[PDB]
Amino acid sequence: IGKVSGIPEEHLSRKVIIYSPARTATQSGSGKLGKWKINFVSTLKWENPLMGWTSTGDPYANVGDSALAFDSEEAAKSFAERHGWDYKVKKPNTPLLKVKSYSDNFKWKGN
Amino acid sequence: LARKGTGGRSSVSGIVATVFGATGFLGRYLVQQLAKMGSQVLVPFRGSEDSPRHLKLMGDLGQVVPMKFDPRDEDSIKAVMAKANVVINLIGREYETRNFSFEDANHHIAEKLALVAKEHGGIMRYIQVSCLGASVSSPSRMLRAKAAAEEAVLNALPEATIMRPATMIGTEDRILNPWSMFVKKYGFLPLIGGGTTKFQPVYVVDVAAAIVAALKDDGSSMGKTYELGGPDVFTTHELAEIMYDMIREWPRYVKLPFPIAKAMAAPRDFMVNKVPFPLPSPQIFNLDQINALTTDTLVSDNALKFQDLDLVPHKLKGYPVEFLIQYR
Amino acid sequence: PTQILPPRNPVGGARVHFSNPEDAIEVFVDGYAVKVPKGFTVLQACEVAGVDIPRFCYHSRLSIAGNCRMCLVEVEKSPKPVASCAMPALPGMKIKTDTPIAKKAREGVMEFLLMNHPLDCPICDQGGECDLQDQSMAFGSDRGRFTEMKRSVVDKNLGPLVKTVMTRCIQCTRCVRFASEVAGVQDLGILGRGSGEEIGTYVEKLMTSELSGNVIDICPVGALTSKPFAFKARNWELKATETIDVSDAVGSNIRVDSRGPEVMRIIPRLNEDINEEWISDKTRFCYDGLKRQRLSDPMIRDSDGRFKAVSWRDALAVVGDIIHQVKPDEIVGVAGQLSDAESMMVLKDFVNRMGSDNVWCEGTAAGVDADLRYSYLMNTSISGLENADLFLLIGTQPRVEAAMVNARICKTVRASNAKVGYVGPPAEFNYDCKHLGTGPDTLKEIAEGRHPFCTALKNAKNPAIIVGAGLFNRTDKNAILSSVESIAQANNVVRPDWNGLNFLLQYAAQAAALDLGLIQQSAKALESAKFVYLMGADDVNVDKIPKDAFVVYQGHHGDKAVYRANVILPASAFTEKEGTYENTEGFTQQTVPAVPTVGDARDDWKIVRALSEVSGVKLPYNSIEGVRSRIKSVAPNLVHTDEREPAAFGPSLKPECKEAMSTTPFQTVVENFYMTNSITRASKIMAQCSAVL
Amino acid sequence: WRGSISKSMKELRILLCQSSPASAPTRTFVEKNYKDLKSLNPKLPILIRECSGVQPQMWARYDMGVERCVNLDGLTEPQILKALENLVKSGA
Amino acid sequence: KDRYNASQVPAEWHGWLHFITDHTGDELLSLKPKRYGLEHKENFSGEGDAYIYHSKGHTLNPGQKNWTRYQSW
Amino acid sequence: VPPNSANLTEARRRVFDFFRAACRSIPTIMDIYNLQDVVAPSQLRYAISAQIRNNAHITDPKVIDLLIFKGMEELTDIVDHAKQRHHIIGQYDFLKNFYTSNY
Amino acid sequence: GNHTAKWMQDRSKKSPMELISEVPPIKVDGRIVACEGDTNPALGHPIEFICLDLNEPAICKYCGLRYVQDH
Amino acid sequence: KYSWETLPKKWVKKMERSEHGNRFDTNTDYLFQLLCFLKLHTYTRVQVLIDICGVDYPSRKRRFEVVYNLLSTRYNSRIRVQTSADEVTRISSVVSLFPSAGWWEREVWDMFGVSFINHPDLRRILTDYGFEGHPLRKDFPLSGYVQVRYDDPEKRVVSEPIEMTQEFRYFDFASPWE
Ligand SMILES: NC(=O)C1=CN([C@@H]2O[C@H](COP(=O)(O)OP(=O)(O)OC[C@H]3O[C@@H](n4cnc5c(N)ncnc54)[C@H](OP(=O)(O)O)[C@@H]3O)[C@@H](O)[C@H]2O)C=CC1
Ligand code: SF4
Ligand code: SF4
Ligand code: FES
Ligand SMILES: [Zn+2]
Repeated sequence: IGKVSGIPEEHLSRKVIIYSPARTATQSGSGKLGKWKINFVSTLKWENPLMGWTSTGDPYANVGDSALAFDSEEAAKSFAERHGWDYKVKKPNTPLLKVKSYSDNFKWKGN
Repeated sequence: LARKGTGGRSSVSGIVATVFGATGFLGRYLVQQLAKMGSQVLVPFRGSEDSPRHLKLMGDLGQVVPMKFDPRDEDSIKAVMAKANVVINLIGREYETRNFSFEDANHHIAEKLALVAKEHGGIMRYIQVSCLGASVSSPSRMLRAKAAAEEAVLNALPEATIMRPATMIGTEDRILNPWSMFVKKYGFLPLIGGGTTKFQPVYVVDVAAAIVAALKDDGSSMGKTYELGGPDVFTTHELAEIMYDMIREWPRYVKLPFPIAKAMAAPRDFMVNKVPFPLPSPQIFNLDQINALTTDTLVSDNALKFQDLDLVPHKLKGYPVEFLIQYR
Repeated sequence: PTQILPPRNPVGGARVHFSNPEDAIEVFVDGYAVKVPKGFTVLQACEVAGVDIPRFCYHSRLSIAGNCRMCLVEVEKSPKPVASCAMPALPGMKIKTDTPIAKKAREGVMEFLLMNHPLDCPICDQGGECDLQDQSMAFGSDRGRFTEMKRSVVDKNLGPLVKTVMTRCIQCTRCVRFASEVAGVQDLGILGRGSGEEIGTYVEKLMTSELSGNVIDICPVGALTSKPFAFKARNWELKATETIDVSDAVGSNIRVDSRGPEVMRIIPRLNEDINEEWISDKTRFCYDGLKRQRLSDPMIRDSDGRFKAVSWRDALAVVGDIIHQVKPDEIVGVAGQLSDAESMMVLKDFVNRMGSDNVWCEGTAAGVDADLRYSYLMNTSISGLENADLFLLIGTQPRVEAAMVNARICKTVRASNAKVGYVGPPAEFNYDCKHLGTGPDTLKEIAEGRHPFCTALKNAKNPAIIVGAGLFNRTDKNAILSSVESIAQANNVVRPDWNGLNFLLQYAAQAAALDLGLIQQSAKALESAKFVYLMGADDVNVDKIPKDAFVVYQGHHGDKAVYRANVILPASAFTEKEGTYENTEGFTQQTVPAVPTVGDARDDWKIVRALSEVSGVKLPYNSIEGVRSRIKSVAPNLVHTDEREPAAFGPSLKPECKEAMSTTPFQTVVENFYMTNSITRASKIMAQCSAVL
Repeated sequence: WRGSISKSMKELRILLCQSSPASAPTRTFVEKNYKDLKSLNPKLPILIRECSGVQPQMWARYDMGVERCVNLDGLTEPQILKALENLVKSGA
Repeated sequence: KDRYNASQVPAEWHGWLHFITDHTGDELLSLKPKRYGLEHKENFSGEGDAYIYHSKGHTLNPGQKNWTRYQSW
Repeated sequence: VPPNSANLTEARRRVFDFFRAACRSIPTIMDIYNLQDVVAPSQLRYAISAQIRNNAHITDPKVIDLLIFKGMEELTDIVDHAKQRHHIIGQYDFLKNFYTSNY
Repeated sequence: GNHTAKWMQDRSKKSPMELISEVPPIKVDGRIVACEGDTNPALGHPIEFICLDLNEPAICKYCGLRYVQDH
Repeated sequence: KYSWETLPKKWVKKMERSEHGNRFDTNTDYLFQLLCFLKLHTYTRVQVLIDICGVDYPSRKRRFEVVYNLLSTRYNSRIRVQTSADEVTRISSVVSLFPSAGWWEREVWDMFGVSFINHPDLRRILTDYGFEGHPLRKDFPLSGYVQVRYDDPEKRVVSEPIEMTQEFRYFDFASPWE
């Protein structure tokens, strides 16, 4: 389903990374986790020399992040394998909910 | 050079060129190559601002900056070559104009741009464009001037490439487009000298592709006078045979002995005399183009050809001449 | 009636750690039972139920607090909304997180927080990424009734890293807890009482502690923000790549927040097995390096002495010719400390087929024993150190080198009252360190059981003995390591289920190097050697290389090796490439390319392989996957990425020993920690952090 | 047990695997042989490397960077040692 | 009377003249800011360079800035 | 057209149908866009066959149906003067990469 | 300045940094000021309450204006 | 709703909603048959195919979702029959029932790629003539693959080279806590 999809040939030998975006460390809120996204590396972005702004050349610059977000690694892998991309799934690192309680702040250092 | 991009049309190539002859038939292909491989082009125009308008496109938002400059006045050529590292020179004429003579338009300018680029230390590659067979003692004063131009651009500025394109064919050219619109004199083609001339035309796209290829090359192609000949060494009559294949017309040539032609082109050679009126740019009958037409020295000798640029020219049949279809 | 209820998985895929499957307490989160281990606060009993309870000061890594009441879920039979962060889930407790009393409590508190809070959201650096903005726009009321004179607070000077605007700060106390507990420096404080509460050092005191730049991610409010990332970008512009870090060999996880072609901000990201949510100030603010002094064009040396930015063909040609016209045993391949596994494999396979065996990482001194993988790894995981009872940091100064290893050591000193022993140079430690001795003599004193700390190391159930690879430089490395392994066999340190013996490294490439067998056989290499090929190694002593050596520095910044280099080959940084790195505990991360390479730089491995093919040696692979297959050939540990591969061989195979040197006590391996590599040295932030000492 | 390895080969890489059912003979070989081998060749890089599932091989780097690969797919301890002996012999 | 064009009407009057306000420019001239107030510029679009406006990389602007975020060595 | 491709056999049959259609339509292609001089009928047949063979390893019938549909779309937009002609004439190792870019 | 040398190439009109560093700091009474903007609370920036406990003038981040305690 | 009682249960196969406009998420095989019902029926008379909205869910297995809207000018009601067909599943065409479906299905195939069975003249309606690729999918980048078009020495012709532009800046506004 890569050939019928009209995508040019040179963008079906692309190497993607099917990660799950970790939580933004700045804000302690999990409302953006569990949305697996293909990551077309799309690193090539120069600076259009007339003005200060940048200028990509890869068509898959933004769609990796924007508007292409699956809901499960199986669906994302099925997607990146239909289209014939070389996906390397990077598993998401999840937190241990280690048991913790308030009364541990007021622990007694014996003597 | 300092290239930061992938292809062109938004890339950078570290080539802020000043194609001195950009507002011309060779210039529009060379500027498109330099500004489609993503590099700035400081197209300097001579008169009407409508001259380089067809070059504001084919370059992305300042990749082509048309600038105004007077050919005889420096301190303006230095302003056009202020921010530049490549300076190509396409400024040339096939016909003497009452104001600019053959030397003042082919030799005394190329030498002047050479000197004012030498002074502006930083012009890495300076390409100098002159016709093939433009060697001294050539009959056409255009080729003697264009030979002196080579000799003065190499002397005053060494390691300066010198393309030697032979008559270039293509859209809006000066070789085929005059023959057509003279086939519109009822198929009457006046091939001069009887078509015994042997000259190697070349698709102008490939001359441009060579002029850019000596820029993208390494330290080589510096001071080495190429000869952008092309394939299929032709004769004027034979080349005309291919036009009539594109434009649907029946070959109805005539032969003109060289005295008859030089007498037919004896007018339009009083250019310096008829001061209060400029003459209408002799298209087909040009006494100097005829002096060049006499001797078939327009053939590539053992000098550097397209092969020394990893480049092979297109043919002259098919698309590289399909600009003639607009005459059918 | 055959309904389809949502799955109701934990809030962030959070692995719930039962201490045993018997004490699972069952509480009702919105009438949906969830089985949580014994001791889970109501907030965690809801994060198991997928319910995300808005929290301002409750950090999972940090202690529990009530400095604000943003959570206030209503449990069934309590008279008042219980703070979910501190209320331990009792069996049968019914938690109603969305009942009108809970929502009114949340709106109440989010009005108080936004009451004395200044309208700094436009000028606040964390304007988009703000807990206060995203809790007000989601759980707090749409309007504010407070129309009076908000309180305002002066901006404390907390150093050249944390820009402080305490007026925005809500006094939730999260940072004053982070600096006291995790960072362990105890400089921040909640000075005063009432609304007049002000967070920061009472006397002007730059936060001299490293690891204290993470207070910005800890901070739920703009108040504490990165001064280097002063205002340069916004929470929405930044395209994020889940890269790794290469400054220190802990291999901490990272998010290189880049805007276009440059790295605006380097922020951590959760990886509980290396760095929980914290990264050293060497990693947060080294991003400024990647844009300064970068090598962008291959410069060879002319007939004068200054460089000439020739193209790649010419530079590779000159290097190839000069390797063809040199004796093979005179080629050396010093590989930089930031070099990935691939380019180190390509360097090995290149300088090998050239007839030499003089490739080695920048830090590993002569005669390293890279045979058995326990001999240069942190066998106990960086998480494993949480189960350790006693530590013996043999030199190693882990606060300086491998800062996240020291963060784990401090966390596991605070949580479980572990006691550490320190045999090294006099240093400053976050926690109680109990400095034992300065030199290796006190190491023998422990090896022979004649020390008051050997009786401690014996009795401890799970002991750990961190031995920094900084002491491999000493001449008697075999003697020191033999005494270390004697302590191990004597105190049952390395046992079948614990393996408390662990060596940490200070260079990111060092683990991957010693994994690919990149061993400096001995000296008389790098001397009487005439093709030194520094692959990004700046800390290599360019006073050792002979003056006639044709140094070819394939770096990306160049500090002192570049000046010696007869030809430079600009390489990519650690963010611009995709390199397989191995940290000290054996975990094998893999960076993901964030920003485009600067100028005409190339990948490290690409440069070395292109130099190979120019210099005649036909090298089999021609791609990144090919050289990773070659790595799988030479060291398959570095191909199974994101998976630690423990070394299943204890010290009982190391052959024998020698005598340890009495003189020359353990030497400080890392002097600055703010200038440890090239990215960090050319930075404009790390330099000027010299004031932070 | 060979002694002449440090003078013939450049390094020996044994890709045993941690706890596989196979590759256990390779682990036994290393456990019983490596101490004596290194005590007899105090400077050779006898590289021992672990994995999760990589077939137990024994590589060998000779002078000019060539590499023999011997797969110890089912070889027992004396078989593995004979393979190493062949490796040492094929370099000198 | 020749060479006129629109946009020569200063901002003090360009309100009164488009019927957006009812304050003649003799009344908004007491409101134009003295510290940063700037005279009009007639929109010199095309009338030669150094009158026309130019971005900071146009190669016609004196002081063509380089945008390369990395500082070369 | 309904996807009668309940098997690779019907799909292959209609592949041959489309191939015969394109081949028997090459005359009008050469006429409308003037390739009877630059390209030979052998070469256009060669290109159509290299297309149908380049995508021959499709064990999925519906994907072959959709490929044949895209091909019929291309042809029908080439037969009529819907698309131009300068593309039809165009439609008909590591080191050398390393020297150019980093990708 | 140097920051202002990135967007302004005129270098004849005074740089905004100087235009705000040359306006005197405004005396006030209490320990907190408003600086709602120019004068009209709806045509200025969101009101920014500044603390004047320090001796040196405390600038308003949005407008650059400076306030001192004036005890 | 009356329409669900009379309708054969098999035709409303997968789903059925009851607000924001009611829908019968049916199966692709029973679609034109379901569209035959609700039209030419005395108590359900739609007669008016308002819209055919292709919707692309990349994370599904049946990617697309051809949302047929339907107005009932007689009973003043609006029903949204849906389907689900992936990139290579030809779905029944309802141009035979509502002849307005012709252009809507041409657009659904053009944008997405959901070919329509026995639809006469199923030809790209919106996108460019030589357009390869299906735009309104999700995996189709906004700026397109090869969709810059500039003039050149190939005079009177605008080429179609690979695309390069100021990079579309995707802003990650989405905040946690939903
Ligand atoms: N045309 C041909 O068949 C052949 C030409 N060449 C050489 O190629 C180069 C370019 O060819 P082509 O573009 O067709 O030539 P044109 O005669 O069309 O002139 C091209 C350019 O030269 C400029 N120019 C010519 N004379 C002057 C002058 N006195 N002062 C200022 N500018 C001047 C023109 O400016 P403006 O447009 O304002 O007049 C224009 O920009 C010339 O050197 C030509 O001799 C080589 C082989 C044969
Ligand atoms: S922390 Fe900053 S962005 Fe968030 S609400 Fe406070 S002032 Fe606004
Ligand atoms: S400075 Fe930040 S982390 Fe510290 S109390 Fe204030 S808001 Fe909380
Ligand atoms: S964070 Fe739990 S109540 Fe303040
Ligand atoms: Zn203000």
